[PDB]
Amino acid sequence: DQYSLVASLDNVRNLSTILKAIHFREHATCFATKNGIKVTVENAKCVQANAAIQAGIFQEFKVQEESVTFRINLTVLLDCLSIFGSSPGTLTALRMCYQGYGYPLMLFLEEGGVVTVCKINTQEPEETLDFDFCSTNVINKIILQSEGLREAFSELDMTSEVLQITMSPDKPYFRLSTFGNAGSSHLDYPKDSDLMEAFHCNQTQVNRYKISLLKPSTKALVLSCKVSIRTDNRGFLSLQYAIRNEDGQICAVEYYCCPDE
Amino acid sequence: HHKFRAKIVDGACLNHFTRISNMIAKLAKTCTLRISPDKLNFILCVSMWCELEQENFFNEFQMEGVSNEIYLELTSENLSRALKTAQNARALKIKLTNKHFPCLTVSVELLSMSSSSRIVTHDIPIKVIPRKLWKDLQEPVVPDPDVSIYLPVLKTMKSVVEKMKNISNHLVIEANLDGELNLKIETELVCVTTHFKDLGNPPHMAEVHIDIRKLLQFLAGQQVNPTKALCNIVNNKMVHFDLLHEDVSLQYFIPAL
Amino acid sequence: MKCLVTGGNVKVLGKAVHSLSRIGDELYLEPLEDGLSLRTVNSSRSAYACFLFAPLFFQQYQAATPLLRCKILMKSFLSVFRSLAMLEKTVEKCCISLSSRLVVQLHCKFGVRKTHNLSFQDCESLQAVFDPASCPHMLRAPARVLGEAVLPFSPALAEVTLGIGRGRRVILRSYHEEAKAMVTEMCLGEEDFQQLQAQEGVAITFCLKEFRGLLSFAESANLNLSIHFDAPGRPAIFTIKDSLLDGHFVLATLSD
Amino acid sequence: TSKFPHLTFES
Repeated sequence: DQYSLVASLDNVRNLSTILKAIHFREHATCFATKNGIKVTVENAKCVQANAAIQAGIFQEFKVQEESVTFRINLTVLLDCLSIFGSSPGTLTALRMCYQGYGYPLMLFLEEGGVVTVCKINTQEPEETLDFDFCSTNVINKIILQSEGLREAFSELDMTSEVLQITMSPDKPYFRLSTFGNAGSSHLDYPKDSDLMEAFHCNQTQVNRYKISLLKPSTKALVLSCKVSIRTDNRGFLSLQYAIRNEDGQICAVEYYCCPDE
Repeated sequence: HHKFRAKIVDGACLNHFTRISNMIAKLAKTCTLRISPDKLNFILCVSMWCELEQENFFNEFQMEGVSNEIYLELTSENLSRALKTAQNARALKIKLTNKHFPCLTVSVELLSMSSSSRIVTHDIPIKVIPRKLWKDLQEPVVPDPDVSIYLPVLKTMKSVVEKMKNISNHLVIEANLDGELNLKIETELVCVTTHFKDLGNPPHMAEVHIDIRKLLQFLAGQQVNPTKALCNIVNNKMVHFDLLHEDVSLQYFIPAL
Repeated sequence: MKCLVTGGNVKVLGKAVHSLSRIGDELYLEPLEDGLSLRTVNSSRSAYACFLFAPLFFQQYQAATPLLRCKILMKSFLSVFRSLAMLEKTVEKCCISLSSRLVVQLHCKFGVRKTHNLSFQDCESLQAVFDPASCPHMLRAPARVLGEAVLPFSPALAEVTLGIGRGRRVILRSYHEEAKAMVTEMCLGEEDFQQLQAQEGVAITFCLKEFRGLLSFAESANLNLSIHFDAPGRPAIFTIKDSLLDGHFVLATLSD
Repeated sequence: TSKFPHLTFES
């Protein structure tokens, strides 16, 4: 009878921008609880990007049971949300309704009277696998200004197969490395750099990561002011981002990446 | 025994004329140009008909055809490229020639940085059309439609059509005589319907399934939101966009599937 | 060898690398006593280009290891320098050094350092046999003048004919082999030419795409371009000369 | 178009 989940926004871009930071696969899993929605995108049982938008953002957010979960086509969903494009500056409101299992995800968007109605069929979720990332056994952790790191990630030597991250209390403190054809590229960040917000490195650690897996984290990087980089005692890499939306509120985006042996 | 000589001196008029050819190049690769003593036309037959008022653009103009029209088809890229050189020129002279092969020659007096005149000459290759084919190359009549409704803001239409294209190539457009217009796509996984309202009509809902690419090709390559945007619909056969802006008519015809 | 570029000369070096990339796929490095030489060559060996950076162009210049001839894929050397926007804004000093690898260090702001270790193959001194003094015809004008001349040509046009018409006109005709293409002809007067010593009727034809590569570099730097050429078949020489900088493009011309 | 005589290089 009643819907299982409803959500309203006076500005749809307070949802679209965040999903863009996660959009590197075709399908996404949505987790709606009392405390907002947690959209997760995973690949190769090695990469996982989480977008947790809090209920405070929405002008309306109601959930029935404690757990609500559906798998959705992130590409289509993001097409519908941006179907009125990006005018310079009247907003585009969104009514988002999900009846339940077997029922589609309904979107309703309005801009200057023009109304767009979307029916997106869902899908039974595949097992989203758990990376047990605890701050308990985290070894190294630095917090950097994203503005200067975008160059490091978008001028990427894609001919290389891995990205070598080195964090250390000694020189070179923070170094990103690629090893492609006819070229070895490095990038040093001193701990006393003004780009550094926090430098908590206890022990020298060198980890390799599949370059194909860390590259789509650029989508989150260029939407954040600062980026947090942690590695644990497993060699797993964490990327916490700080995306501020258009209403002065901040939601969290997090990437995880299995190391490469 | 065909003769054509035209010249442009006004910059504001030159800007206008250049915007036109750029649009045609985005609407067609090969188009037909009609040279009449009073007007100027661009034809592609999906059909596109475009009319110009000659005296609004040119300072000089001479037209002679043996028995009062002249038809010739160009590659629109060639005409657009040639005009783009005259972005700030002093003089723009267009004459028909027949040197190595019959051409449409555009002479340009480029801005003299100083001293001497910089003169560019583009020999645009043409193809003359015999009167036996002129009849099959005329403005497609608008056979009285089911619904006639004023189009909404083309930028908004273009924006919506752009995203729909990424999903399907089939667009259902239905207009209503009270001011309703709907854009609609359907798929196994997703359905999208956009509702336009309070558009107004000139003095039931007729629909037509069209290739969404052809509509987007029309909306993109449109310079400015026109002063007259009109959509005519013949039920499940034809859709026609009557446009006028700044003394330049533009007819565009997309057939059903 | 130890080169060190600072200040605004950092971007200038990048523009030269960009300019050489529109000619050949490999970058030849040759440190000399009179400065650093960057050279390249066509895949048809019908075009040669060379930039010479006089020793005062640099903060510090050591030529020989107490001699170096180098060969690097310019795809690589491009990516090191691509986008001068990030080269102007961030890069303060640029260091090039030489063992097993050619190293390039970019000392950016806030202590940030970018380091490239490019692999290289030893090679010969890529030199073309050419001499401007041997050429009977000469043109000379500011680059911007010649940059406005090639403006009405399609950027996809490969070939252009340079000729001297009656009345001391400099004529640029587009070139095509015999399906109808648009023919564009540009006509300059001798007035906006600083120097013009070329016999009427003389005309040559060369690759427009490569001539543009030199133009793009010299236009921005506001330099003077001089063209020296002979009869069809014989190479055309395009020279650029600053106090800090030397640079010449040698292009092949059509025969008969 | 692309029938340019070779430039003579030293090696």
